[PDB]
Amino acid sequence: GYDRALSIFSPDGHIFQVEYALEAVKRGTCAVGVKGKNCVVLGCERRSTLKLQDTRITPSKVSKIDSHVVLSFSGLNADSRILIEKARVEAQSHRLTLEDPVTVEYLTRYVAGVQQRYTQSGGVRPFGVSTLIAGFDPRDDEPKLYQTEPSGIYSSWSAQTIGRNSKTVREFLEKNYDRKEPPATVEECVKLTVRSLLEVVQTGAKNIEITVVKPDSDIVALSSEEINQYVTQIEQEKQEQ
Amino acid sequence: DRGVSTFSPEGRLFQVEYSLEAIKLGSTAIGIATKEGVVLGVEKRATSPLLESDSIEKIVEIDRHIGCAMSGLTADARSMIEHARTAAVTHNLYYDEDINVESLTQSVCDLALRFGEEERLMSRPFGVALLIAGHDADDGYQLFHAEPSGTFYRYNAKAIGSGSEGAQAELLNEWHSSLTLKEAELLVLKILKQVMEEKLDENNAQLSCITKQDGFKIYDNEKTAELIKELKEKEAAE
Amino acid sequence: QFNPYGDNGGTILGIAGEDFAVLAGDTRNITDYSINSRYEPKVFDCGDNIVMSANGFAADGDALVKRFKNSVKWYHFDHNDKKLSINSAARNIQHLLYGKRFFPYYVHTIIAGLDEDGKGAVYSFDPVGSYEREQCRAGGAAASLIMPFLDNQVNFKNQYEPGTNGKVKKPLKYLSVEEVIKLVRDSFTSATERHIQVGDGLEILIVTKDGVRKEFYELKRD
Amino acid sequence: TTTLAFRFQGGIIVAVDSRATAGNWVASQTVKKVIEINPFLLGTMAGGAADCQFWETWLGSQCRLHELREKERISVAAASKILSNLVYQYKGAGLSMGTMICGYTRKEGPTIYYVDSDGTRLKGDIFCVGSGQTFAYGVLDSNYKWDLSVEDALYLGKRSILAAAHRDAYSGGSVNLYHVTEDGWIYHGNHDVGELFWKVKEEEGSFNNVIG
Amino acid sequence: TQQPIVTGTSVISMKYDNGVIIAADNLGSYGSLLRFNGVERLIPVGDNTVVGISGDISDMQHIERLLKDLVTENAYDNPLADAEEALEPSYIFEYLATVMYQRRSKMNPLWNAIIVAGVQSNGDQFLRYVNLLGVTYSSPTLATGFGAHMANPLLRKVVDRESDIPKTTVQVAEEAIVNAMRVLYYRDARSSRNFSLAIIDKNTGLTFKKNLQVENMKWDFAKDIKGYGTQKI
Amino acid sequence: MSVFSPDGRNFQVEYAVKAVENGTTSIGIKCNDGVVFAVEKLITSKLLVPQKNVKIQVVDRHIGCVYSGLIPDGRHLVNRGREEAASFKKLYKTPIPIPAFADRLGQYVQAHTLYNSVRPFGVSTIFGGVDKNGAHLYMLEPSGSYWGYKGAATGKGRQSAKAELEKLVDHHPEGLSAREAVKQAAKIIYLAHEDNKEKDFELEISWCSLSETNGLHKFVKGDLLQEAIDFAQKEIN
Amino acid sequence: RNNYDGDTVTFSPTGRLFQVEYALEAIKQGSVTVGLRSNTHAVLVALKRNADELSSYQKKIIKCDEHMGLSLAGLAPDARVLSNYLRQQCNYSSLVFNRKLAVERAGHLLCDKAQKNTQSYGGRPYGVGLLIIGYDKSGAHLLEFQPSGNVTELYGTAIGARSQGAKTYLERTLDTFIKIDGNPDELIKAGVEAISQSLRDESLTVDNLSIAIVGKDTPFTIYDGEAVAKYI
Amino acid sequence: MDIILGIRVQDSVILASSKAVTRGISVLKDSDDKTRQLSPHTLMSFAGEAGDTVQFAEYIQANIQLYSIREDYELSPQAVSSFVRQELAKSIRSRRPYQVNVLIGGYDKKKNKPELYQIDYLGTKVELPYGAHGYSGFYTFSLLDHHYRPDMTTEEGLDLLKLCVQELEKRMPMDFKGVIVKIVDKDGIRQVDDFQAQ
Amino acid sequence: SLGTSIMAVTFKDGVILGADSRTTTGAYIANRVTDKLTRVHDKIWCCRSGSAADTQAIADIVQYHLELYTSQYGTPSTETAASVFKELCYENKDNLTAGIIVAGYDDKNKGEVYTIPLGGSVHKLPYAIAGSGSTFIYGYCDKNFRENMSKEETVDFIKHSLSQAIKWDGSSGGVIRMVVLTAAGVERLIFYPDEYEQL
Repeated sequence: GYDRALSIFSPDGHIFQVEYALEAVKRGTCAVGVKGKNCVVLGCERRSTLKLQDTRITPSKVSKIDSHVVLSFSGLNADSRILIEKARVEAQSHRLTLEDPVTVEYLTRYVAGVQQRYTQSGGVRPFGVSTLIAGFDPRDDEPKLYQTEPSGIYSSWSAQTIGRNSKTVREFLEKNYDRKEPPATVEECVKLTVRSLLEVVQTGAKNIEITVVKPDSDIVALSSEEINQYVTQIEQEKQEQ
Repeated sequence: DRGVSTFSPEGRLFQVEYSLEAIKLGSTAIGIATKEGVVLGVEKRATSPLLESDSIEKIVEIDRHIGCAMSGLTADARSMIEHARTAAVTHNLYYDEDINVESLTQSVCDLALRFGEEERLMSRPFGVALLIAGHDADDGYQLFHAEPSGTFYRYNAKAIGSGSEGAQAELLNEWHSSLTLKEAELLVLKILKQVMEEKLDENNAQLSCITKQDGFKIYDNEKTAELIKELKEKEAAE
Repeated sequence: QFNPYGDNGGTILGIAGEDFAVLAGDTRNITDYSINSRYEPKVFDCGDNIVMSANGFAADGDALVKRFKNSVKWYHFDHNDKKLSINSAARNIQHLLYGKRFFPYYVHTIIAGLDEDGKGAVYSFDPVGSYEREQCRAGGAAASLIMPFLDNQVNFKNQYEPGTNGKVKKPLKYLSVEEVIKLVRDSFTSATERHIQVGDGLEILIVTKDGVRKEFYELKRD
Repeated sequence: TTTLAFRFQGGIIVAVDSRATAGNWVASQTVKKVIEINPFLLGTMAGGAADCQFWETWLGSQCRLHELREKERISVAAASKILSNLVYQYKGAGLSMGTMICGYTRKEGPTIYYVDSDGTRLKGDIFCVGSGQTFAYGVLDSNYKWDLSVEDALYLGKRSILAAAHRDAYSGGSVNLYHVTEDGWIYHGNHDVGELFWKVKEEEGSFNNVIG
Repeated sequence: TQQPIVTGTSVISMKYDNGVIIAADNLGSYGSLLRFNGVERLIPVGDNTVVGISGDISDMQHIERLLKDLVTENAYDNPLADAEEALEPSYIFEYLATVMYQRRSKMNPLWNAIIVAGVQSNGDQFLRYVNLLGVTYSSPTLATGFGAHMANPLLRKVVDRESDIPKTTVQVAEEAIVNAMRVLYYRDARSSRNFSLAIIDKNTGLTFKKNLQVENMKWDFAKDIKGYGTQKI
Repeated sequence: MSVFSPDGRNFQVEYAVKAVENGTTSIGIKCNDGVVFAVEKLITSKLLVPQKNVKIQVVDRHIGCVYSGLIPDGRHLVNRGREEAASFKKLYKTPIPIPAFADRLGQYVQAHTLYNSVRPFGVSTIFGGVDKNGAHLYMLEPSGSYWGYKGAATGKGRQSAKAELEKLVDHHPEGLSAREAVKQAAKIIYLAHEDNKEKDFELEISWCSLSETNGLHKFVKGDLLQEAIDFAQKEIN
Repeated sequence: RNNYDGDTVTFSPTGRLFQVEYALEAIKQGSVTVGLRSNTHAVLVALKRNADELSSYQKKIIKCDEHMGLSLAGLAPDARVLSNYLRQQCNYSSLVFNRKLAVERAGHLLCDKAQKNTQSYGGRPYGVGLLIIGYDKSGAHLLEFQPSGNVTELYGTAIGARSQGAKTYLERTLDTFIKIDGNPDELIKAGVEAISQSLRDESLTVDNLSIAIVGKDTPFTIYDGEAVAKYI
Repeated sequence: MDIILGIRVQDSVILASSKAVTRGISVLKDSDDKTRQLSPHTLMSFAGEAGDTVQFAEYIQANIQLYSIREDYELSPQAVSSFVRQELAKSIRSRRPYQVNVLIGGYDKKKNKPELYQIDYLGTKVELPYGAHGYSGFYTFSLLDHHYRPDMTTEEGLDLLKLCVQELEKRMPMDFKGVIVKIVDKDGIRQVDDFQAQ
Repeated sequence: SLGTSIMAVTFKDGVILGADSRTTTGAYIANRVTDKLTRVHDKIWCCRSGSAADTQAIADIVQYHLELYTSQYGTPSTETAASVFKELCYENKDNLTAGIIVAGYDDKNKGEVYTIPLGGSVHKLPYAIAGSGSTFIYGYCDKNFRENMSKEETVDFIKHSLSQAIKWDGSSGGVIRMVVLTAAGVERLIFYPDEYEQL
């Protein structure tokens, strides 16, 4: 019975609840994504460490929607769980009726669809979540990366980041990413991604996690040491200069 | 605070008026009608270079004989297209014929005032406007402006968004009873080039038409690119 | 148990000409061996140069006619007084009939008029909405006694030019509105003799670009 | 009723008859049993005339919406499933249909799905459905080669409907032929059975025991 | 769904030069038990319409009470209730016919056979039939139950067709009816001797006659009929 | 609404009363075998069709109602009135007794003062008729309060009228034949028109009497309406 | 006003529904339209507004049945919602009673449908004014409908901005037009003049002007453009 | 019914499943695969009422795949059956009951054991060494009871099935157009494509 | 079920209801002393026939209605009471087997009798007879009923008419009950076999 209109216009023409919802995304731990010639990479900052937490079981920022698509987010963790569940269902329902998994643009659209319905339905507030959704369409090699906001607006990106200090790292990438010369290798790509975060992280491989998505449902999460080979390399490369 | 479907003392709906304010902030979009077709064009406005400039669709197909361009909180327009597309296909199914463009528009507009607290589950009005352009065999080529106020108007040409008054004025002057399709294509391009902050090019602008002949087509970045350099040359000489 | 259906008999006929079309039905409404009315009209002008008849269980037929007429009326309100094309009308009816797919309208229904090129058009339906544009169609009690006749005198089926060996069929020439009317009456007077549910009267509705005109012929009352 | 449809290097041949009876009463022989769902897709009619026609016409409306939302041609796999899944919602309520959903997409080649009102959905190469089916499968199974020329395939198809139209009381009128290519279907016309029969017995020498 | 229990029998009618005449016996049968003899099955609405009803009486009683409410409600916020905007036969009928059809359609019929006789604002004779299935029809003569089979043959010989209506007078037509009522009393085991009759006329208006009887019968030949074949006494 | 102010009253009702007071006057007079209803209809313009904006409503066949205040609310109440009078009858057979009816409205109006998401009625309704045992005149405030009456009036010229009524009660304790009450009311509408005499006004009178209307409710029209208008014009001039 | 005009379910200390009054303002700022009638016809003349020279003129007239239709001023969508409601009642009265709906009665209904929005919470009062004409079993009729729930029957009247001028001209013309019985084109001119009296800035022409008439033998029809040229 | 056979050997689980689909008088398809892969190490053969049969299997598969992804884990071949049984239990007092019979053949990677489960349309689950649905057991069980050995090599399993299929081909009236055979083991699910004249 | 032998006769001072006493299920007499006279209001009673379960559940629900009615509109007419019975019997024709006679006393109307047979129809009458045993006394009752009878005469008329019904109808038997309704209150009578058989 509770349908009070929580998301509403104000004289200037804004819906303050959608904006306060972005304010919550700017609070979140940074998230970034970049696509190479033949791969897509996702990076994510994580507070400190922390010397007394348990990492194996505790929710890791990158989630799998299907075997060929993943999702990353900044903002309210509790909220993102809701978008991940719904998204994972629409994935398997798509398979069940269309006999083909989702395209990255289709899934991305569905999520942004939810995000929007919560800016226009009564008794509910928008999601304090913005996302990077990345993968490969089935029987396709060309890489895909998309971003969705609490507005319900979505769009594709060669590189993008969201969350705290996102502005710094977008400015970094706006300089360090050539549309004509996109990171030809996995390695070449994972490097740029580790570096984009190293403006905002304040330590090496402790906070950074990387997930590498390559065609035909090929996804792997780099374990700290491999990330620390890019960290070891980046601090001495900048040095010489 | 004070209710959603509340009236001001001037007899306006605060929300519908505050909705229109959100539209003024939207990307520009122009539409021009002719005896040869209707042309719609838009300003993509990519907030960063990195953003893949063609995943920005502000012109969509509603049916083979109807297209529509949008301005403002574009996210809100998803529901409206979905309904418009359904409405048009449904009608085809019940009558084995195309829906008249007015009818299609009037259906979209109904949707717009269904908000509040029939069975109007929707908390606020849409925060987006639509130019709707198509062709039926009764009233040939047509353009409509569909506000979140539920009202629509037919236009021989019209702009919505950031540069609308400057472009409407410029449209008032430039539009004549007998422009060709290609003249109209150019005025859209010209008038967009005036009001857009950026230097109009094939990646921050898109152009489309709807002819009785081939229905609704969105001009690919190549074809529009040639029309831009067709302007620079048409303008250069006087 | 209560049976919700019944049969009021009657026979109806639809024929399409080059620039015209007819929809004729007998006038006699019945129940078993009783006559309910020697004059109860079965064919209706529904506006937009559409005529129709829903033969069979006249209650379900009345219901159906009322609905379609009203569908027209709303098509005008809802779509800026646009004229309802005969095909568009045929489609609408399929939706009406199929709405009651699991509790059918107990009727065989037919409409006539002119397509959008002004050519004579007839459509025939199922009780559940299967429709097909037709050239010539009888429906009702006597439909069996009429169809073979028309196949023969309208479509010249089984005829050949004399001395042709049986190798060259009769030319399929285009009939008038007045040769068609002869066949319509000759069909109904023939049926009248062999079917106990066909008699009294024969009212015909003719549709040409000039509009919807009507004619009526007395029929044997036994 | 005799409906059939096969897959070959040239795509798909589809062929049906025209007769519709009400017991022993031949009500019409001018019945479209090939449903032109849309320019790339076809469906045959067996069992419920309205049921097939109505629901497949609807399929066309569902396939349109799909293309609008995904800016892409619908797979035959997914268009058949739409019809199938709907039908399954109504299972037990009396719907009658036995139809082939035919189409040729870039992605999947020429595909044919059988969908009946029991919910059954099956991908196949050759399907005949109806009162004439047993007859048509005989002719079909004898001359079926993946390498029939478009032109023979059309004939094998037409001939099969003829074979059934002849024996089946319930099949007759004419034959409607269709050739489905990746670029869409092409109507290969109507053929009065009466006339076809004679012509065919003379070209082929078959129907020997039929005096004439 | 249901089945009739207390039932009304033949309701007959026809039209003449100025108006219409309708009649129905005054019996509420209970199977073969002739249980209730004071039943009026003629229900007058306005001064211009009369509704004859056959079938389930429980149901009739309900129709009757719908008709009172129709009048009641027609007057509401209607300053011309008893004038231009008075209930017209065409209106009263369409309403019932609507209700009867809706009812068969909810598989829950009003188990009746109704005849609505009357005269319209512009002098026109109105007379139409409607029953449990929603089937509606009209003709110069209309009857239900046995009347359909016995009364019509007779009444039709007076008004065989439309042209005949101007030639039939009220005395010619009223005698036809009174005869048919007799013939039905002779040959319908579910009939009553007492009946009511009503005339709606464009000049005389509505005249409603209760407590009639079938008179001038012939039973004298009976005394001579003996045995069933060869018996002589 | 449904909020007591610290004084025990409900301010929203109290304001709905203001609306009523802003209203045209209407009255009721009980007579010895029925009741009479009367109302002033202001002529806003010479464009109103005289005798065509009838404000007195009939309930069932034997009850009349008249109101002052928010005309639409009034109808909305008479609509519930009709629904209620049909219900009662359908089940109980008899046409609804007046006092029973008065409570049916009294419970429903009062219902609209119990919730703060529903506004109370903006009319004061005068109604009444003839039942199984006598005549009854009732008047019903937005409060849901209602009582039987010898005479009643509500609206702008409510006292001008209550004064004229208090006299008829005193100077006529024997009774007051319907016909007399019709004229007497007409006079009271003319006198009460003094307060709100800016505009010209149209008279409207209905009556329900066992002898004159056989128990049914009817609109005093034509001749008998002229006598009434005459009778009144004499005691103004 | 602060508290009392926040919603419709609230009476001001002076007994007023402020939202209702505010919705009347939209009418007063609505483009003028006029109604007037005789004994044989009833006419609606309506001035149309436009947003631009490139804009169309928004229709102020809607048909409701074969023998009835109306004219508006205020919010268009609310006219649509009410004229659609009205289309169904006429239709219901036809379908079920084979009876044409009486003009008077349509007024009662639109009055009751509007009144519920002035009493219920969550809902706003309608924001549109309407003039309705029709030839029913008792002749020609004109009604003035107000969002408040107040419908009134008249010979003539006007609503919209500046409508006061045309209304006064009708108070005068009264005894003349009442009697334009049997004359269609004369009743239209009489209405067309009335409309001029509340005109001011511009001057009626083909695109502006819209006219409707119903009557004894004339089914309700609308005329716009070339078809109204004959009266300018 | 069609032939649904199942046999649990030492290292794996073999599932046979006829290739004929018949509608009334004509055999519509001679190459059907009455099986759905629910999870890398879990296969489900099915037989019964037309339409229901697949709707169910695809519906189950979807939920397992959804589960698999939500917990990035593979459910135990036991768990899966317990879920599948629960769904058939619901179907039984349902408005219209699914009339589908199944066999779950899985390889539990935790216990490193192959498991076979047969569950009828009523939701009657029992875990076996060799199972069968419908009349299939009537011909075959006499043979399996005799020759079956819990320590058999997969090839011994396939040999025992071959002998089962032959008897089905000899004494059973319906011509089921041969069987499709698949093995579920620690490495996954694969189809013995050479079960013709082995 | 009450199958039954019941009647209600209006006379000069008011009305008398009468009924047998036997309720059978098959041939076994479940209860041979049933009070088939049921009170829905002080001076408005009914006699029940057809399904006990039903007739009781109904009488009970009518009583309730008449009690609430009484609380707010004062006393109800025998007519208003009959109406309530019928509204229930008619609006539920499909699930009821009840044939009820309604009898009451208004001071204005004196005796009134309304019969409500299976359909749910209503018929007001001078007297009424119902139940299994009423088919046998149609002849007798009609021949001997007389309007405005003495109370003594009306009791005889009922006692005779019922004695006959009991005689022939196996489904009816026992004692003969009667309820008298006049301005002088409510009287309850009873006649044993040894008495009514000897007529």
